[PDB]
Amino acid sequence: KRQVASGRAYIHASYNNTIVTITDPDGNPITWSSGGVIGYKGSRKGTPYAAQLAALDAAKKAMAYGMQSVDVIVRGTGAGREQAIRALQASGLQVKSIVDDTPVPHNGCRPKKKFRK
Amino acid sequence: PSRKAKVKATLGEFDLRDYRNVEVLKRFLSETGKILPRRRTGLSAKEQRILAKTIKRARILGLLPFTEKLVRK
Amino acid sequence: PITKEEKQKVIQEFARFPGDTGSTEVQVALLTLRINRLSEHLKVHKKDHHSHRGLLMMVGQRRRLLRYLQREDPERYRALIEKLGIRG
Amino acid sequence: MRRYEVNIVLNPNLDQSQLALEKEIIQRALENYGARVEKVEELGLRRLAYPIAKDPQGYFLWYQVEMPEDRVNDLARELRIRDNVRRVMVVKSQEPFLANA
RNA sequence: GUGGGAGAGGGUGGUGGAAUUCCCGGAGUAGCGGUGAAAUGCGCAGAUACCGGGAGGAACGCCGAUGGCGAAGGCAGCCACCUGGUCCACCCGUGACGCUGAGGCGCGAAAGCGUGGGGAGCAAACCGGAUUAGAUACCCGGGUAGUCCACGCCCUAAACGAUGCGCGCUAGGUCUCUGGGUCUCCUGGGGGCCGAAGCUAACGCGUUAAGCGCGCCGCCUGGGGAGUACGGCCGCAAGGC
Ligand SMILES: NC[C@@H]1O[C@H](O[C@H]2[C@@H](O)[C@H](O[C@@H]3[C@@H](O)[C@H](N)C[C@H](N)[C@H]3O[C@H]3O[C@H](CO)[C@@H](O)[C@H](O)[C@H]3N)O[C@@H]2CO)[C@H](N)[C@@H](O)[C@@H]1O
Ligand SMILES: NC[C@@H]1O[C@H](O[C@H]2[C@@H](O)[C@H](O[C@@H]3[C@@H](O)[C@H](N)C[C@H](N)[C@H]3O[C@H]3O[C@H](CO)[C@@H](O)[C@H](O)[C@H]3N)O[C@@H]2CO)[C@H](N)[C@@H](O)[C@@H]1O
Ligand SMILES: [Mg+2]
Ligand SMILES: [Mg+2]
Ligand SMILES: [Mg+2]
Ligand SMILES: [Mg+2]
Ligand SMILES: [Mg+2]
Ligand SMILES: [Mg+2]
Ligand SMILES: [Mg+2]
Ligand SMILES: [Mg+2]
Ligand SMILES: [Mg+2]
Ligand SMILES: [Mg+2]
Ligand SMILES: [Mg+2]
Ligand SMILES: [Mg+2]
Ligand SMILES: [Mg+2]
Ligand SMILES: [Mg+2]
Ligand SMILES: [Mg+2]
Ligand SMILES: [Mg+2]
Ligand SMILES: [Mg+2]
Ligand SMILES: [Mg+2]
Ligand SMILES: [Mg+2]
Ligand SMILES: [Mg+2]
Ligand SMILES: [Mg+2]
Ligand SMILES: [Mg+2]
Ligand SMILES: [Mg+2]
Ligand SMILES: [Mg+2]
Ligand SMILES: [Mg+2]
Ligand SMILES: [Mg+2]
Ligand SMILES: [Mg+2]
Ligand SMILES: [Mg+2]
Ligand SMILES: [Mg+2]
Ligand SMILES: [Mg+2]
Ligand SMILES: [Mg+2]
Ligand SMILES: [Mg+2]
Ligand SMILES: [Mg+2]
Ligand SMILES: [Mg+2]
Ligand SMILES: [Mg+2]
Ligand SMILES: [Mg+2]
Ligand SMILES: [Mg+2]
Ligand SMILES: [Mg+2]
Ligand SMILES: [Mg+2]
Repeated sequence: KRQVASGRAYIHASYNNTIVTITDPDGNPITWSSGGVIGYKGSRKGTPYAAQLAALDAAKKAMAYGMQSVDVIVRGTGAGREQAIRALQASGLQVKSIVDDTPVPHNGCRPKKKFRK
Repeated sequence: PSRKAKVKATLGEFDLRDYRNVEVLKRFLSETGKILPRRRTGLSAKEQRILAKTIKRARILGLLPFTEKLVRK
Repeated sequence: PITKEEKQKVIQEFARFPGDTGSTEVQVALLTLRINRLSEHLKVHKKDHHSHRGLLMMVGQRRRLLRYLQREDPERYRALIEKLGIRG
Repeated sequence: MRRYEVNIVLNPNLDQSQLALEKEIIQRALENYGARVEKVEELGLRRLAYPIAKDPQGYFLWYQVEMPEDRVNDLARELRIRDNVRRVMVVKSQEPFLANA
């Protein structure tokens, strides 16, 4: 019970999962979804398919609030990153634009051993 | 690639040490705020070296971005 | 640092004749200048070694030139040392 | 003494009297630190790449100047004291360098 | 000497943004995370994902290079002060003042030690979860010293070009950094690749010699025992020579 109808779509994509959050233009979230919100449990959350279902669940819940068009913002490089975008592409939502906001350091913080090299 | 054009060619005469000229310097940044390599800027070693500096100065002053959000995609 | 007027001043002081630039006396005066300026810099910044090596090398050159001078013309040696106030 | 450039950026929101107030504060701080002012360019409001103290614009000032080297940093420190003073930078002036001269 | 040049060379004080974490607020809900797969873990005391505000510690993305600098160790955001080296041009000054260097002395990555701060992230030990025949490991979740600053020790190393320093002499071709020139070319200083002669056991080296010569230093003399024992010296200790 809001009636936002125009908003942002944040796609947070790791190698382990894909989380679609949908917000009003000021960034405050109305609904969200993930590979784990969809029935999946294990590694399968980081699946392109899982990403598709995440996105469509999110988009559905958004349109229920009255949502029309989104601004897509992609963070993270993972499988099903593009599948999420392609999912919202025709979700029954217009995609007004896509930005890649993936955070990068100017080299301030030491990585976990797994990420070093 | 980078054969679209070189930056040095598109611009005329201009002052590399001038950190306050925004329109001149912005031409040397990518979609992001990144400083283009020479194969883009078409500068020389000495040139590119001074460019890096003055671009950074401009950044601290707030005239140039440190980084910028990638659109389209 | 050292401005050109400082240099010119100490040169004209220690020059053997008008226009003497590189005679042993003027070389030792100049070395003593840069040396004492450096040592003053190294009172503070006691943690800057890369310069300290410089100082060592300067002292080296100076000591060698003073050894040369003492060998060739002892009188000029004494003169120079006294004027500069070094070595004792 | 040496030749420096004092870049000042102020709050875009200052009214006239507060602006000239800040500028006079600058004049005084310069004189007291012994800085003789050779050239001045007041660019005023300009949009910035990123926000500075949450404000999207900034008020630009440029002073070509000659001052004793030893004093410079101190002066800089003084300049940064004011709240209205957003950014301060001091550059040793240089002969320009031209590409495609 | 004079006049020009380039550089992450060094020290001090400021300073800038990105990111991580933490705190407060908003909005929001059923999971997040992680792996080969999981589990521990975190989450209804509302996490994850999103916006806003704040605090802090550390490291500086693009430029960035097969690049530069330094005696080496090493050196990378920006700014100012201080400061070492160095190269080119002029051919002005001194008049062999040179070279090397036992011992001495100074420097000397990391880890480690002392004192005092600091502590975001990472992380020896350690505590768990996995895996396995076991797993005192690899993988996952935590996590202390530490990693950070000051001062003081420590003196090691694949401290490597595994190549001491200086000087003279011996085809060129090519790429590059930086000076100067009457600037298609000439000329220096530096970093690379192929290669004359020549060297080399071979690999390779080859005007950046591992070629031809001269000076001086350090060093070697089969493998194991062993960088051990003892002695001395150094060190707070670990330990070093
Ligand atoms: N930029 C200052 C530099 O500080 C160096 O060392 C300084 C810095 O390490 C440190 O300054 C402050 C410190 O007081 C304060 N307690 C915390 C703060 N984060 C530090 O600042 C610094 O921290 C580290 C360096 O360790 C950097 O990664 C960071 O960028 C910088 N902001 O404390 C030291 C004393 O001021 C050197 N003196 C010199 O390079 C220069 O002055
Ligand atoms: N290395 C420091 C950096 O020097 C650069 O500039 C440096 C160089 O461009 C310049 O080189 C000059 C040279 O032009 C001039 N013709 C002769 C002079 N001796 C040289 O200076 C050199 O030697 C002296 C000792 O005599 C040192 O004090 C100084 O650090 C060193 N650069 O000296 C400057 C100071 O070192 C940066 N602009 C500066 O920001 C930064 O501090
Ligand atoms: Mg997963
Ligand atoms: Mg020597
Ligand atoms: Mg430096
Ligand atoms: Mg931050
Ligand atoms: Mg909250
Ligand atoms: Mg539980
Ligand atoms: Mg925030
Ligand atoms: Mg070398
Ligand atoms: Mg500044
Ligand atoms: Mg004569
Ligand atoms: Mg020697
Ligand atoms: Mg002694
Ligand atoms: Mg050490
Ligand atoms: Mg250490
Ligand atoms: Mg402590
Ligand atoms: Mg951890
Ligand atoms: Mg661990
Ligand atoms: Mg274990
Ligand atoms: Mg087995
Ligand atoms: Mg077990
Ligand atoms: Mg300690
Ligand atoms: Mg220490
Ligand atoms: Mg090596
Ligand atoms: Mg070599
Ligand atoms: Mg070398
Ligand atoms: Mg030229
Ligand atoms: Mg090198
Ligand atoms: Mg042959
Ligand atoms: Mg080979
Ligand atoms: Mg060869
Ligand atoms: Mg060569
Ligand atoms: Mg041989
Ligand atoms: Mg031996
Ligand atoms: Mg031995
Ligand atoms: Mg035997
Ligand atoms: Mg034997
Ligand atoms: Mg041993
Ligand atoms: Mg013993
Ligand atoms: Mg003892």
